[PDB]
Amino acid sequence: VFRRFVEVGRVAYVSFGPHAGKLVAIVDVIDQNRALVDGPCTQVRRQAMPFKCMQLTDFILKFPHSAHQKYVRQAWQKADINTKWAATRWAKKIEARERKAKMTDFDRFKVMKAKKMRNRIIKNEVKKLQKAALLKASP
Amino acid sequence: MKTILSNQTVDIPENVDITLKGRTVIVKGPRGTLRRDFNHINVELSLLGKKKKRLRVDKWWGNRKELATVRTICSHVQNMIKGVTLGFRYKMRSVYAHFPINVVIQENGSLVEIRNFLGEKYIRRVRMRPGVACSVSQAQKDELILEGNDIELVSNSAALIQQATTVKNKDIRKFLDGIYVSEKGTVQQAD
Amino acid sequence: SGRLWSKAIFAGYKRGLRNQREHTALLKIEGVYARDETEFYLGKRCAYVYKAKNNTVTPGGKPNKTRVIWGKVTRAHGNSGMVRAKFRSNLPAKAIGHRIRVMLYPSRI
Amino acid sequence: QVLVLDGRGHLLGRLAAIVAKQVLLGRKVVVVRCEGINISGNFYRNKLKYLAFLRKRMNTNPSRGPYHFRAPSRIFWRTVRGMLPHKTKRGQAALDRLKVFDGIPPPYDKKKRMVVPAALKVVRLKPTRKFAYLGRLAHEVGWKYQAVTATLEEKRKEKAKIHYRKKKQLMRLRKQAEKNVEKKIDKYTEVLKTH
Amino acid sequence: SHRKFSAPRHGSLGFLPRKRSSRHRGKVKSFPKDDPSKPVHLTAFLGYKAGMTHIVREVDRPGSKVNKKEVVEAVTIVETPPMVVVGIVGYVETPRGLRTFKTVFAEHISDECKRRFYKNWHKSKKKAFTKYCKKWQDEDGKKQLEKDFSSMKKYCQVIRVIAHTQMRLLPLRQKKAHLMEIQVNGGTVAEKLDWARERLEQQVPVNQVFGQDEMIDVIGVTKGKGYKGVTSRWHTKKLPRKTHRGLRKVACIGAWHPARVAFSVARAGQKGYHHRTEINKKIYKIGQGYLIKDGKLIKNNASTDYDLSDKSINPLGGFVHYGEVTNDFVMLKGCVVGTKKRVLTLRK
RNA sequence: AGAACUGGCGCUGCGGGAUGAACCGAACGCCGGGUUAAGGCGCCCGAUGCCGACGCUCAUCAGACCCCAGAAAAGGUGUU
RNA sequence: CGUCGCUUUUUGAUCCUUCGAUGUCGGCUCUUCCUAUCAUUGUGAAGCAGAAUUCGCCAAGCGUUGGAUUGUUCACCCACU
RNA sequence: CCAUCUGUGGGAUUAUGACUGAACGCCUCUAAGUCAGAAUCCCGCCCAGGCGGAACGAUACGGCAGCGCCGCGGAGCCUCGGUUGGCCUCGGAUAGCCGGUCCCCGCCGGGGGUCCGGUGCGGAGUGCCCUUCGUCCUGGGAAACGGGGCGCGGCCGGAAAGGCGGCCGCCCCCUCGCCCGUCACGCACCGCACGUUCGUGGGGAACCUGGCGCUAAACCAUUCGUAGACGACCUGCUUC
Repeated sequence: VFRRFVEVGRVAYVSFGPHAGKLVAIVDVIDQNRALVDGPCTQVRRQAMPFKCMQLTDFILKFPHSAHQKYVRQAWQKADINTKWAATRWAKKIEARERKAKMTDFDRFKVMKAKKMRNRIIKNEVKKLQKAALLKASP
Repeated sequence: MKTILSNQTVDIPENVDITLKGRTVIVKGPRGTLRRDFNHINVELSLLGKKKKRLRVDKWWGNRKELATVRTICSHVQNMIKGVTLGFRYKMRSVYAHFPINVVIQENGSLVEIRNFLGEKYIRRVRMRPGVACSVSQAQKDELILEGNDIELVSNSAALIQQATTVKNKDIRKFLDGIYVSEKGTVQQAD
Repeated sequence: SGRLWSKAIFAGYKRGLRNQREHTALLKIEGVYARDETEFYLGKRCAYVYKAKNNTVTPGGKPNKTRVIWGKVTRAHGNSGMVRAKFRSNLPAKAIGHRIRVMLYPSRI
Repeated sequence: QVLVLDGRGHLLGRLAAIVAKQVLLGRKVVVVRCEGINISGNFYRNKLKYLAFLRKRMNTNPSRGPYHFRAPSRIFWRTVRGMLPHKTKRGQAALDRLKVFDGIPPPYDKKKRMVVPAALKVVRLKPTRKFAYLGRLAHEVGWKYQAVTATLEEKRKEKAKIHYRKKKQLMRLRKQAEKNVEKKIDKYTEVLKTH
Repeated sequence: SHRKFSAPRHGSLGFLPRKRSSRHRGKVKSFPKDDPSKPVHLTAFLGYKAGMTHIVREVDRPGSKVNKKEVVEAVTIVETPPMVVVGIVGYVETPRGLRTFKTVFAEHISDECKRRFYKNWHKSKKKAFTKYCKKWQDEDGKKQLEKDFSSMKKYCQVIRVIAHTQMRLLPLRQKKAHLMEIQVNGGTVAEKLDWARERLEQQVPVNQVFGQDEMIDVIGVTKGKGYKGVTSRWHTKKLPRKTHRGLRKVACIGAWHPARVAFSVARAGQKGYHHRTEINKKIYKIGQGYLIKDGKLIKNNASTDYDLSDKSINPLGGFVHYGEVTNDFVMLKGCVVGTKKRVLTLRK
């Protein structure tokens, strides 16, 4: 229970506001519900953000207490956050959730004519499992 | 004030082992087992460490009034660890006037029938909480020994004899009857 | 074959609290729930299809028992994104809640 | 067509504020298992302002007058009766589209109930403040049908657990049946385009 | 204001809608709710009152100034012929109370049974149940009839019994059987319905339900007295003789500002013919009516072991406005609701 | 009950104060579009269905918006 | 000695409504409500030994009479309770 | 009450008394959590049953019709509303979910290690029908259940308001019931709205039209008096 926290040096996804989608690194907390975060390699600069604006990750970092952009830019790219952010199963979701938004109308016809194929391939093959387990117990 | 975290830790002796469903505290000791789910209090229970068994209760954002109750978890755990190994023995002495207070026990230490109380011709059958037992106190006059595992099943039942023996429509500064709790000990001594 | 109109109920008249102004309805189309995203529907030509006793219809087809009251979206309304609209008649006040038909005409995008 | 609201965990007025607006727009909303409706504040307070509600009674004869309904379907139904303009015909026909059912009927137990996260006890109250059930304040006042209402729920939750076991019994195949490598192409077009 | 001398309310507001009751038979409002441990037995029963006598018994009650002295008590006798169980009615229970699940009636039904289904037995073709007694003979409709018992056993829970009175065995003119519908408080619903399919259209005597000196309840419709006024209905006091326009009335029927007559005020209407339930009536004796062969005839009712006479409970000259009892009876103690010749149900 | 300075009802509707002579806005030909005032924006009821900001607050008699519609001294190891 | 309120069951102050009429004292008859409770139930406190009393708490479910003189309201008295 | 008879129990709790127990290293009836608790309040019992719902019975031939169901076309008349459906876990919130050997449940599942995923992708911000324009020539992938349905017949399944849900076996029938390519054809009505679907909707009345069926009650009049202001109610009228 509570398997991750906030911490001096925690990568935090930002849900909404003017900085939606970008990652920030929690550097220092101020008072009960706000922080002092930054992201060097993701185009969002050092400022204060609320905690109900952001969204925790599983990426701890190793900072000093409230150091400059010079020493956050190191540990951001030394950890290779962006690759590790991309090839996890939570930026394959938000990217595919916006892959459906820019899915064009000709593309949906390529989807619908190809979705209704494989869902028939599975059905005449899940029936082949609906028959090889009844035949276990005909007697 | 809204403090970040308030916590107390709970040692567990090696002869007993607490496992938890969540906020349900399954305590399995030598003489019995017992359990208390805590869904009213919204605190996390984290046992930790092999071979040592430290239980750690910690409430992150409680208001003075919910920082108050994190001790009430761990003080209610140490009355199971102390209660599943020792178990609570309560001893009450009947202070009787000119009319002696008679008492018998019928159903295996569970039904206490209290007659000749203050000359009254009425019998008081005060059945007990499920899990406790009585005793006719050996080698001591007119005493009544209550045993069990959970202290709030013992003492609640043990209060139902002090409370049921009430001198009504009289004086209570004089007229002192009733079977008052006089000794709150355990089953195993010095352990 | 296939529906070519976004669904829309008729929600009320453009009122204060006591008096109502009959001259412009206000709608609630199915799908928008914020003023920031109703900009597609401004100017779209909307129609109230209903039934009555005789026939009177427009195309090559023979008249049957349907008649309509045309109209267009005027502007937005409120933060929650509903839409007021000014028909070339006034709504019969029976249509409260029953749907109208917001078409795909006036399509800029 | 019809929407089937579940009733457990919801607050009373926070639900019926939503329900009374979605019924003046022309839909049919069916509130199902309104027995388990939470209500705010501790239990003894909500009991008093429903016990003290029972003395609202016209003095010359009460057969005419304030019809105190006691079943917790008609408790919630009287709340929407307050928040609708039911004297007009525009509001009489906003109670023709509401049918709050006590427990779960056979028309609707093989439907999929919906929940509203704007009226839930989970979302809305701070977790350190007390609540009260519409279950046991309606039974405590008059509604003598608490036993035979919970008795029918375990006959519903018996034929549901065997259905939920057998839907995942059906569902366990279509992850393992999908295992065949024969249909490879029709997944280029969907992993690219929101599988 | 503030009446200066307090009184209690004349009449009671729990019996408030003083109505001509919409029924002539006493409807049991609530049967005794059963445990499934006790054996398979009924609750309520029919009987007609005939008249009253009194009694002399030797009381036994140590603690009073009464003990072991002869004590007269007013009794009332109620004639009960044996029934015939006809229908089996099964009730399922809902979140809206009970619900009649479905019924099964007996195979062949008797003559005064069919007389309740008409409002004119003379004119009518007597054609009730002629197409329902043809589901027992056919094996086409038989298996869908016993289909209606194994489903009755599976779903519904508080089944009951339809019976009625035998009207050839009474001195009345009435001849319609007062059909009733009474509950079996037996063991489990297995044993509850297993006891009834064996015994459709067989009789039920009164000494099979009731035990003597067990104290029971009577349900009946009161003596119909007419359209009576206030001093005879709510027993409000007569005004003194000098009163203009009227003596036998309530005077002030309410204050000013509640501009509206309360229900609580006493006023005139239809006294009598209400529905009531008398509680706690002990049965003094169960009688057996006109026994069979050996001797020309035997009366031998009301022949107590301290009297030893050839007597019977028909008083000398027959019962007034009833006739002459030939059958089983039940003698209750005290006053029992109704005219003579009126259906009044007994109940455990 | 009686006076002084100004305004208003009296002669005056209209939006608001749930309703209201005088209160806050604003004073009127007949209407189409636009915008606001005092006011408000869970549902009656047009409008917060904003991913509003920071706190205070448990009432077994909660509180809730000028005039305006029921209250004081004194007291509380309630709690800030 | 002070001092702060409540209630409209007393009287008073005021004249708002009713002078092309709201029939104005008491009693009898009768219903309902109030609680600031005389008795009753469940408790607490006593300068409560018991008994008899007094002050407080939840409380309007239930009761709160018969009589002499008076037009009486009020009074006072006998008597049960 | 000038004689007689009968009048009944449960639940949450108020006041108050406690228990465990912090806040406050001790104490505490309270802050979380528990217990006893009454003429109170609610309900039983009792009285009335609603612009409320069940269950069952009977359903109009005679000298003549007639009236139901199942399969029937055909037109008129009225009411209007909708343009695809989700066929179901339980619940948790300081957590829940999926997959899983072993022991315990009449040869399947309740109980623990173990393996996943978690701002929920085994995602109603989703899911499957699906936007299938019709049809032919003509190739490839997918396809051994064929699918419309007067079927024909069996079965058991779902009582809280079941008004539905499957299986198996036979039957006039099809091997074109999907996706991708080849070949063109159909009102191409010449820019234009009330388009497309539920739907051979729902309500009432006639005529030619097929089969299976059914052949009664209410109220008046009369009588009763268990009732009565009148109504209503209680009852009776067999060729014994």
